[PDB]
Amino acid sequence: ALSEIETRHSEIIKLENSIRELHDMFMDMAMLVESQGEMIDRIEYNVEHAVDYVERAVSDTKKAVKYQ
Amino acid sequence: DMRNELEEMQRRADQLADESLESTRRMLQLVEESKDAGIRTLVMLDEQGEQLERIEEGMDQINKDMKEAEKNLTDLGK
Repeated sequence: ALSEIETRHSEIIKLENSIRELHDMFMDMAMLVESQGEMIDRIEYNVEHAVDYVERAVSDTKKAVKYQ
Repeated sequence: DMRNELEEMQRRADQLADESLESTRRMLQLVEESKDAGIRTLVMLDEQGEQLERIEEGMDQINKDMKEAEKNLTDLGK
């Protein structure tokens, strides 16, 4: 006993508590990071739409103005 | 009458430890460092999410502006 049992118990309890904290941290990490991922996926489609639209608009308007 | 009898004494084997104080301390230190790293990652991830949310509005505004300008120019052209 003496330092033996007290060290065993105290270190085990503290390690368990810390590990539970890490588990919760990782869960929250995963949730928020998934939200960020879907947010970027949302960005992508509108980026593509904008580039296609601007390219077509500039080409068509330049041709139309030059021909006139 | 050489009939003898005895009594017994007991000893306790050492409790389970004396290997839980060298790897243990290193384990605790590593756990603390991992906790600090996780906190820092939390903060950085929240900041990145805020920045992405900020970007979204400008993205939508530019899309709307370009679409409206193109439609107006087409309408005036014809």
